[PDB]
Amino acid sequence: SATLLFQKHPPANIQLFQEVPNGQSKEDTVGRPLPHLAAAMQASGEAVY
Amino acid sequence: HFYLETHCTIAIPKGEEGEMELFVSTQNAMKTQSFVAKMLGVPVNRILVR
Amino acid sequence: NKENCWKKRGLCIIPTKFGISFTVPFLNQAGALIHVYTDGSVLVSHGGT
Repeated sequence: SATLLFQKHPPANIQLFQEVPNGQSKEDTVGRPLPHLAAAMQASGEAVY
Repeated sequence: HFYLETHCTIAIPKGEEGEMELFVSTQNAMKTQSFVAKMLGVPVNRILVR
Repeated sequence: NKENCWKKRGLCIIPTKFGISFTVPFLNQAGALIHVYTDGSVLVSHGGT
């Protein structure tokens, strides 16, 4: 192993979290994985810094 | 009326979510705000009149 | 580690606890300002950035 060149292994990612109550209203986003509200504009370069 | 300062408006488009900030010579910021929002087709909370 | 002389692996599991709040009491205050315009759209403003 002292003669082996850096070898990268396949990445594995698992995220576990809790689902919101079964009958929770679709309009109630508390507890849901809602993306950052400005993410799309940040990805487009429209977000102003 | 002959107000010494005639009608004037400066409109600044932010480029985000339809946001716009306007500097206006008006006695009615509320109507200015709603009328601009109506013409643009965006919610009133996106328009700022000063 | 028994089979490798010039490369070694390590493992460690650690816990953590972090106190929540400013330790100076007076900074633990927050304000918000909300307007509902006539079309029903809501503009929220708060002290956070």
